[PDB]
Amino acid sequence: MKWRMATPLLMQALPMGGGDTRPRFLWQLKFECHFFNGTERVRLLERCIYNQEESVRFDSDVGEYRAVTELGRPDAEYWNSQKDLLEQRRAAVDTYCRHAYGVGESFTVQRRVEPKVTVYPSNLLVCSVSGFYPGSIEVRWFRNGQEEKAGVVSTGLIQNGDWTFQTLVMLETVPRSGEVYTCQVEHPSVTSPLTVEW
Amino acid sequence: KEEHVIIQAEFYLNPDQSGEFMFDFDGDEIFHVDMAKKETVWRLEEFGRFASFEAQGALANIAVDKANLEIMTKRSNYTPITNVPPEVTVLTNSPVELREPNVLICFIDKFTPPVVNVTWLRNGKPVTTGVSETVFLPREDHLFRKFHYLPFLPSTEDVYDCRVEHWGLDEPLLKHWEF
Repeated sequence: MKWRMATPLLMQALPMGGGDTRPRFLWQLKFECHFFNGTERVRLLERCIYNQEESVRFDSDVGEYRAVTELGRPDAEYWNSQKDLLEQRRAAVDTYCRHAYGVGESFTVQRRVEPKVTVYPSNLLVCSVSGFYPGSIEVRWFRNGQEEKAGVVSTGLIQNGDWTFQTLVMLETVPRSGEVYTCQVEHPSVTSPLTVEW
Repeated sequence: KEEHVIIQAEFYLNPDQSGEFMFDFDGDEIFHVDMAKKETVWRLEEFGRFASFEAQGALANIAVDKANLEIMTKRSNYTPITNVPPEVTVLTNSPVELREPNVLICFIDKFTPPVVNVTWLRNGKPVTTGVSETVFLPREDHLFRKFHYLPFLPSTEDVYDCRVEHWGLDEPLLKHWEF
């Protein structure tokens, strides 16, 4: 079960051997596991950031530490000299990234929540698509089997922050009697396109 | 072709002495570590059925982070962070319909350092009922994101305000929402 964590490295406390409006100093650390085509190719980036500006990075593609800014020179050289913590990070793509994938894959990669669709007038016809996951989605308007790519405006994808998404796609038209409108949504969470008619 | 990205994001901030530890999956928080209680807090409690995490590991990491921050601060000759003011948007979880339970979302974006005081006002009145918030979410440009939530009962009479304070702001930002 246990989720695994990567540990950052200490900087040398001896650069030269033995011998409220207050200003803020920020240090950020990021372990990025990038997965390509599932787990076929996995890339690990360790990023060290001082005051929003990255100073030194480890890239699995590079296989060693590289300074990003002048501030990062001592860290790259010091850490690269430790030639068996460098070996340790090279196989982190397996021990850390790929491991976390297998553990994670169940409720992240494979997480599927069906969108809720509601259509209502506002001179406007709004198709509301909410509560879905993942974010990749395509929403199209149907006028009784005919679609227009004119007067269509979408809010784009909105991330709610609770592992759900929403989006609103409106159609510019004053709905007359007789005509039939259809909003159709395609998503990985469903096996057949969702239709809601008006 | 890239498909998914898992990001372990930590930070430390002086002189505030604040720090966080979280995992990010495609922009969504997987979990964070409650430093004071030393417990793993999953974003969705269902996540804890499938996985576990030793919360202690986060505290040790953050201590290494402070350690390296002290060195970086002195090495940079005490160069302070440049403030970046937040972008604020107020939204609802679902389309609002009268007397049917909904949730107000206050989205704070594109800001640094990760320090923000957020207050919810309704009809001029400060509210604390049922409020919640996420940790400071990571960004590729190394800025921050944060979500604030307010469950509410949609009404024609009530009016809401989201007020956000940040050092990068000229004056606090109030963002409005009405039926």
